[PDB]
Parts: sequence; C-alpha cells; structure tokens
Amino acid sequence: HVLIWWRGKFRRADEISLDFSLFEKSLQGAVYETLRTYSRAPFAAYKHYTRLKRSADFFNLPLSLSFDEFTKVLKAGADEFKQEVRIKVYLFPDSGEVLFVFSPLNIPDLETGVEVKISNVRRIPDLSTPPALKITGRTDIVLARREIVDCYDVILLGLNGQVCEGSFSNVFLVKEGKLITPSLDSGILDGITRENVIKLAKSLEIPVEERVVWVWELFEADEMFLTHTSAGVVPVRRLNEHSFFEEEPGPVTATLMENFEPFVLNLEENWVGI
Amino acid sequence: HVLIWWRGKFRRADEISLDFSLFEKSLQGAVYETLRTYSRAPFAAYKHYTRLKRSADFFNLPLSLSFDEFTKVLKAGADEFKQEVRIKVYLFPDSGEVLFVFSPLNIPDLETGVEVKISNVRRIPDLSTPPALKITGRTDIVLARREIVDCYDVILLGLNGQVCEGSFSNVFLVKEGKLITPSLDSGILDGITRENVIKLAKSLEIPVEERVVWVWELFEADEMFLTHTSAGVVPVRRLNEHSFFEEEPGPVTATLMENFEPFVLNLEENWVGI
Amino acid sequence: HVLIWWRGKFRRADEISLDFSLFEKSLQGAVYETLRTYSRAPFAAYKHYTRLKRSADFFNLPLSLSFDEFTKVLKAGADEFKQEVRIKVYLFPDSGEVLFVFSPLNIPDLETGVEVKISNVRRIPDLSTPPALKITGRTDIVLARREIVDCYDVILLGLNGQVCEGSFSNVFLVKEGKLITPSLDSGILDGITRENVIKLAKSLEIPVEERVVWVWELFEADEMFLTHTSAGVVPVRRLNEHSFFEEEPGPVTATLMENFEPFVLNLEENWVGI
Amino acid sequence: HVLIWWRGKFRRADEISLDFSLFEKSLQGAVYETLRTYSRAPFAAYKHYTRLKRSADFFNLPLSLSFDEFTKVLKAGADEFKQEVRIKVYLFPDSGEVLFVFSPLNIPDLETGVEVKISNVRRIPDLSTPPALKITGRTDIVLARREIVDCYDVILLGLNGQVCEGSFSNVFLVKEGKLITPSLDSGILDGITRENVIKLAKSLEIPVEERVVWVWELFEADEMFLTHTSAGVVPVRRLNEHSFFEEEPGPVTATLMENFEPFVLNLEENWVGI
Ligand SMILES: Cc1ncc(COP(=O)(O)O)c(C=O)c1O
Ligand SMILES: Cc1ncc(COP(=O)(O)O)c(C=O)c1O
Ligand SMILES: [Cl-]
Ligand SMILES: [Cl-]
Ligand SMILES: [Cl-]
Ligand SMILES: [Cl-]
Repeated sequence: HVLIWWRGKFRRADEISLDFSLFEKSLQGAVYETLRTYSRAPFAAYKHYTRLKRSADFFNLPLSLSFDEFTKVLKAGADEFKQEVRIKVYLFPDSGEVLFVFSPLNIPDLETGVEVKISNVRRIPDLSTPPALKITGRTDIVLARREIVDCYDVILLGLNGQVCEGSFSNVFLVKEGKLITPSLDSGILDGITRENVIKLAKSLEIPVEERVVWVWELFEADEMFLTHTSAGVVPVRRLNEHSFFEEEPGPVTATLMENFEPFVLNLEENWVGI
Repeated sequence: HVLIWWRGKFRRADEISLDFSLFEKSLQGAVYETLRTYSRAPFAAYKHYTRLKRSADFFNLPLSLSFDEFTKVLKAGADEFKQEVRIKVYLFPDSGEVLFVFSPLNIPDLETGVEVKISNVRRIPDLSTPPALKITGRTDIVLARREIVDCYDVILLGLNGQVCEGSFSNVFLVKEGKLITPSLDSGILDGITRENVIKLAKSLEIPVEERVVWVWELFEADEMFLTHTSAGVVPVRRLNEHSFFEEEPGPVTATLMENFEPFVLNLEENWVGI
Repeated sequence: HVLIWWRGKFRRADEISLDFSLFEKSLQGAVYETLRTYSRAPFAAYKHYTRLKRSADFFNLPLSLSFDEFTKVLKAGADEFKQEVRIKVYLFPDSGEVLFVFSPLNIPDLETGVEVKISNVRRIPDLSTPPALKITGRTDIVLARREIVDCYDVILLGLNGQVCEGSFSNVFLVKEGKLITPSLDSGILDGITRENVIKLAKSLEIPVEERVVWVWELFEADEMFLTHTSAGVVPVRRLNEHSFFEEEPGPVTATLMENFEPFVLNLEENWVGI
Repeated sequence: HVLIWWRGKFRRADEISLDFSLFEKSLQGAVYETLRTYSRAPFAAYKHYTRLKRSADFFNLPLSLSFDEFTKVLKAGADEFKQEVRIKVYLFPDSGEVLFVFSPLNIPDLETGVEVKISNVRRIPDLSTPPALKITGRTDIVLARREIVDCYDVILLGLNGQVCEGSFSNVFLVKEGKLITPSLDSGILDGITRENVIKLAKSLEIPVEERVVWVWELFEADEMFLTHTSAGVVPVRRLNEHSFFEEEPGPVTATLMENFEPFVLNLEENWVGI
C-alpha cells in the first residue's frame, strides 16, 4: 500500500511517468529527506524542511515548495493510512520538482538489541563533499548500505579512524555514566533523532559529550546505541564480535528509549506548523 | 532530437514510464560509459565495452548484452542520424538493465583553446570510493560540474594536491618536450582518448611520463590540454588567470591534434567487431 | 668569534664538556629559540621566552631559568660584541639545562630578492606532532633544510597542498593589494616576525587575511616574501621557475620592509623586561 | 657501568668533550640500531649492520667502519662485561662518526605479560618522513615515549587507524590460529626480532599474515604480543582496559616464546662473521 504525490496529484506507486530528460538528470542524484509520523502527524516537519533547503543550497537550486505547502502534502498523505507512515521526500536537480513517497511504517521490536559492524567504506571528507549533503547517489552511503547483510547497520569511520556514523543512523556510546556522541566536526550528518536524544539526555541530567570519538572507544564502551527517524533509539547488543549485553539493554539506553517518544511528542520545536 | 534504446527497443526521448521502484533505485546511480561515431560508425566500441564491464564487475554485475549485441544497438541507433552522434550507455546495479542515449554531436572548433579553473572539490579518497568507478552519482564529479561557470571544465586534485582529472576530461601537460599526464596510481577516471593520445605520442617519438603530477606543475607547464571522447584533444589557453597562449597552441599539442584523427581512425584496435 | 653560556659561566665555543648521559639523551632533540639584537639589545626576549616555555610544556619539563635570568644572560652576552648578534637558546631534556650560543649577525643585502622552491617534505600534521613544537630533531624541518641548495629557503606545504611555511621562515603573499598569510590552523609555527608584520600591515592600513592559502595562489600572486628573526622581511623574486620581479620588490613588500625596523623598535611588547 | 666506543677507542661513559659544532649538529639526530648479546657474543650482527646501512643510505652516508671492524668493536666491548649487554650504535649524518654504547642487559621475567596503551601520537606520514627511517629525533617516537606512564609501551597507529608499531617494539596478534602483524607497506620501523619470529612461526607451520591491521582487530584478538631486541617476545596481558589473560599467555604466544631462543640461536644467518 504505497502512495505518491507527484506533479500536483496523489497517485498509486505502480508506475511513474516523467520527462526523460528529468530521468537522465536524476541519475546524478536527488536531494532528500525521510520523515515518520506519530499519531499520523508528520514529525519534525519544519526541521526536515530546513535540512532539505540546506541540501538544496549546496546547488543554488532553490526549493520549489513552501513550508506551508510541504506540510499540506505531508498531512493529506499521512491521513490516508490507518497506521503510522514512513515518508521520503525527493527534490530533483534543476527542475525543482518534488516527489513524496508514503508507505506504512512497520517498525520492529528492537528491545533485544541489534548487531552492527565496522564498514569498509570511510566517510567522505569535507574537502571532497559536505557531510551534510543528503543526496541519493553519494557513494560512501550507497556503498556502505550494500554491506548490510548480517547486521542492522554498518559504522562508517572517518579517514583518521574517528567514529562518524552509521549508513542511515547516528552513533552514541555510554561510558562511566556519560553519554558520548561524535561532534558535527567529526564530519557527520546532524540527525534530527540525535539532536532530540541530546536534549532528552540533558533533561534527564545525564552528562553529554559531543566530541571526536575514536573507533577503539566503541570496543571499551559500557553501552552503545543508534538513532534514526523510523525507529528512534536502537540499542546495540554486539559490534563486530564484541557483545555489550546478552538480553537487556544497558540502563542509560533503556531510560532514553522509554522516555524518547513522550519527550519528543511534547517538544514544540518538533511540531511547528503542523 | 534524442533517440533512446531501453528494454529491447528504440524509443523517442520525450517521456518515459518506469516501474516506480526501479526509478527510486535508479536515483542511487548508474554505471556509465560514453562513445562517439566517426562516419556514423561507433568508435572504440570494444574498448568502451570492456571498460564498462570493469566498473560493472565492481558491483558483480553481468552485462545483459554481449559485445555483439552491444555493437548492433550502437550501429542501429547511429544509422538513424544524418550526422555524427554522442552515445551515452548506462548500466543499472542489481537489475543489469541497459539504457542507451543517442544525440547529435555538435562539435565546436576549439583550436583557439579553452579556459579551465582549479576546482574547489577534491577527488574522493580511495578509502571512500574507488577512483576509477564511473558511477553517475559520485559527488566529486557532480559538485565539480556545478563550478563550470566561465570556463570549459574544472580540474580536480586529490587530497594531497596531485592532479587527477577534469570533471569530464583527462589532463596532459608538456614541459621541455615531454608529454606528462597523471598516472593511474594518482587515482583517476581513465578515458579511452587518453590512452589513444599516449599511443599517438609514442608513435611520434614524443617522450611520455605517466606519473604523479603536482598542481603547481600545471602553472609552470609550456603547454596544457584536455582529452575527452566527444572532442578528442582540447588545447587549454588559460588556467585560472595564467595564460599559455593567445592565438594557437604550442608545437607538441598542435602536432598531436593534426595527427590524432589520421592515427586513431586507422588503428584496428579501435574498430574490432564493427 | 662565538661565545657560549653553559653551566653558569660564559665560555669559548671551541670545545664543550657535558655529562655523557646528557649527550646521549640530547640526540632525541633539544627545545630551542633564536633571537637577534637591535643596538645590541635582545629583541622580543619575552615573546621568545614564552614560546620556549610552551615548547617545554609539550614535555612537562619545566623551564629552569626565570625570565629575569634569561634576560640577564642575553644582555651580558650581547654586550661582549661591537656588532649585532644572533642568539640560539637550547633547553635540554629531563635535565632542564640551558645553553646560549652568541655569534655575530652577518645579515646580507636582500633588496634584490631571493629564490625559494617548493619542498619535497610536507609539514608534519597535528595528529603526529604539534606544529608549534620547536625541537632540533623534528624531521620535517631537518629534512627540508637539507634541500636548501640553490635557493634561500624551501616552502613546506601541508598534507593537503596548503601553504604552511618555509623551513626557517613564514610566508606572505600580496594579491590585489591585500596581504595574505597562512592561518595558524593551517598547521604552522606562530613566528614572532610574522606577528609583527601583521601588526605593521594594519598600522599602515594594508588589508590582512590570515587564512588557508593553497599552493597555486603563490603562482598567481603579485608579490611574495618571507619573514624570520635574523633578517626581518625578505622579498622573494622567484618561486621555482616563476619570477615575481626582475630588480625591484613589489610596493607592499617595499613599504613593509622599510617600515619594519622603526615599527618593531618602538613597539613595547617586543621590549618588556629589557 | 656504561662503556662507550668513540673516535677510535673505548672510554668510560662519565663525561665527554666534543667539538662544539659537532655537538650542535648532533642535536638534529643520529641514525641508530640496537643489538644485544647471547653468551656475550653480539647477536644478528650482520643483519643489524645492513639495516644501519639502509638508513645511512637515505642520507648518502657511508659507514666509516666495515662489517669486520664493526664486529671487532662489538666483541671487544661485550668482552669487558661479566654479563649480557645491550649495545646502541649511533651514526651521525655528514660526519659519518660512529658511537657505540654498551650497558648491562637487565632482563626481567615478562612471561606474566605487560600492559600497553593506544598512543595519542600518529606515526608521521610518508609525505613528511620515511616511516622506516631510524633517526633519534623523530617526533612520533619521541612524543609517544613520554606517554609510557603506567604501562610497558604504547601503540602508534598511522593516520588512518592502522596499527604500525609500539614506541620501541613491533606488534603481533593471534586470531583463529593465525599470527598477524603489520606489513612493511603499513609504514613501520621493522626490527630484526620481528623477522626472526615470523621465520620461527613458519618453521612451526603457524600461518602468518603480513598485512594492514586495523586498530580494532587488536581489541578482538585472541592473543597479542610485542617484539624487540633486548627482550625477544613479550606477551601483552592487557591493552588499555581490555584483558587478554590474567596468568599465562595463549598457546601460540607460549609456543613461540618457548621455541624462540633454541631457534634463533641455532640459525647461521644470525651469526655470520662472529
Ligand atoms: C548517513 C546518515 N546518518 C544519520 C542519519 C539519521 O538522521 P535522522 O535522525 O534525521 O533520521 C541519516 C538518515 O537516515 C543518514 O542517512
Ligand atoms: C619552521 C619555522 N617557521 C618559521 C620560523 C620563523 O619564526 P620567527 O619569526 O619567530 O623567527 C622559524 C624560526 O626560525 C621556523 O623554524
Ligand atoms: Cl572556455
Ligand atoms: Cl581545494
Ligand atoms: Cl606493564
Ligand atoms: Cl589518536
């Protein structure tokens, strides 16, 4: 049950009709964002809109849609499901055409923790590409996602062995009661889930450090977890062959994931304009 | 007047209907190769086929068309024009689908030379993406293309300041009668025209060095030129604000240009199977 | 005519008697500073003392000498010459022993400009060694100085091709009337002559930019010059095979070098405690 | 009780008088090699001579002593002790002067294993200094030595996070019965003990891989050990906070240790010319 909004109308996601020149050009990549709903309301819509604009600015391609129109399509689309939706928004090169894809959000039970592995792909450094450019063809993320076989996500290190992030998530570790996450200067995407978790940690009086984190610190951590739009906080039970836990996520991870949804649902900055 | 070949037949390049999920996946990029025709015969076809296979093998992707079938599509499409054509070939990871785009080759007289600039985008390091991978979404090329404002092409350096390539071309310099070009070890996208010019130079007993070339050597060169499929040898009259000439290129470039077409068009290795 | 201060007494520089264990240990390097005199008064004595302390702190080896004692030895030593002196100060590992070497400053006529060349040695990056550690055995500076054969100094680029500095000087360029010099974040030593020249440029209403400077900008510059303790402002007439001028240094360089000595002789921060 | 050989004769290592300018130049560093004796006979003398020549050749420095003269000084000095000795050999660039330092080898029982830590100093890149250059002032080793506080040695990684070496040792890991060690291509100072252990492993049919080793593999290893001249094979019981064992090393390390002395002492290549 997949719905799309394309060229002014909602539509079935069986076939797509587009100008051939747009298709050939889209092979160079589309700028994009992913959203989910809570109670069928689009989450962090304004935050995602401004990130989209920022990705679009790395090309002086202005955004065609207003925030007001963006929210209108998001809400009309989500309203056609009796269930939470995942929403992908693509902005196309030169044309400025926008495509929304709505599909049911089927989020699994991750209380037992996931497996992650160190990627063979290093994150592209700033001198080659801005880390915050969310574009569909960027080869670090394209090549790294193809490595996800017997794990949930792969961890991209930067060129010097600093922890950057997962192929579709941000990384946090816990050590001696402190919540530690790579700084934006490590060369990472400023995830919206990450941002919310940092604020939640502070509201719970958990100490937080945003800094350069070296790969070997993950192997000495008391806890590790991932953050991304669809799932929120995702506990990591094993990195490569290194287990953090057997059954229960660690205590800092557990408090953050139980408090995540109530905290973000009542933080106004995640609901502006909706 | 664009013609395409897609899913078993030739079509007008006006609009295209695609399986929607194919379209979505195509946004991650296609493996690509470009050819042109001389006398409406596709040039260096076998060489271009084997190079395409090389990038396809990186993704464990078999070519759905044999060399023989490949040449049949190329000849068939080129025969529909009353003029020389540019042909772009796209190969899609996992699906193995092939897309050909034929268009009129409009080739200007560039004897007078072009302007080029040093790009602000460094070639993606080998730890992040193979330098020789011809995938349409690679962000070094994509972002470097957007800097082409008052110039012909821009020059991408590697992280260390060595010369790699232009955004659509290979780079050659001449210093004290030697033809010098970045080695494959410099981490480059190597085009067939580059190899052809190297062989031409050797046949004329012009010394050739394929080595690491530092950016500042471009600024001290006696002559500089670009190579690419559609235009062959393109003299550079100016790099940033640094002039090489005002009217006509130097002796080594001029000799290479005047001998290029006679030499490459009479070499059997460029016509195998056509 | 070379004088030394060693183990509490002034001495002839023919022989030196030291504990063998100190000699073996000194093969690992001594922290050091170089000074010159104006009117036989030690220049920027306090500035050099604090840099020495900072180099010493990269080892938690505290400085044995007080500033007051430092100035006392500097002045007593300089007072024994009827001529300006060059002064080298070495601080030795673990022991904290200090050695001063006084020799006549024989400064040549550099009004005609000097030749410099790009070094084959890249400046050691911060992850390997702090750029501000002035130690006698650091291999970037040791290896680069051995390259000075038919030039005055060699220019060390950083790992990415940014201009860092000369083997014993800092680098400035002039472009469209702006004075431009590598920022400290480029990974360089904060030279005391450099600092004074930046202040002098500002006092003369010359615009100054401290930023990342890429190697190719030197080849497009209107003017280039070096700064170091012994000589002050040193005009560069040629970089590699690229001439900036034939006879006369450019106008910005010329104003700075004529105004340098009067400016620094009347700036109190260069004379504190003397 | 230190004995030295300097300028044609053996001397007490109490005080030393030097030509002052020699001393000043010695502060830039010496090429070095270390040996020990078994039964008061200098071990792997020819191997150590040829390695010294290799670093000396980098500076176009001929060895002032022939192999035969070298062995005479080594035997003569070792014969003055009633005990095994450590011998350090220093060679000075340009002058070609040689300094030998003989001292009692006091060798502890390290069967129980040592503690090591990951250093905060990255191995100097190849663009700045050759990785295999054994010069006493190299700042990666000098600064890494100062971190040895509550541990035996620290581990230097390269800029990319690969394992290179300890500050005075080579690094080996064991994983699934394979002995793994950084390749020469990783950019390392290769010691003679490393080569001897590799040959020992092969003679015992233990599989050996010389390859690029990433830091995190140390944290997942079954066993880890160091090699260096004075101690041979040194088991690592703990890396940072990560324990490998509490009482005795694993089977591969234990076998290598128990077979080391019998094997290396009965190999003619380690005794040529003695
Ligand atoms: C590389 C990368 N890192 C992190 C994220 C997570 O960011 P957010 O929390 O906004 O979903 C994403 C988005 O999925 C991403 O693609
Ligand atoms: C590498 C390096 N850069 C720059 C300088 C110049 O600094 P200052 O102006 O304090 O002499 C020096 C000192 O000679 C140096 O060794
Ligand atoms: Cl142009
Ligand atoms: Cl750049
Ligand atoms: Cl220990
Ligand atoms: Cl580090």
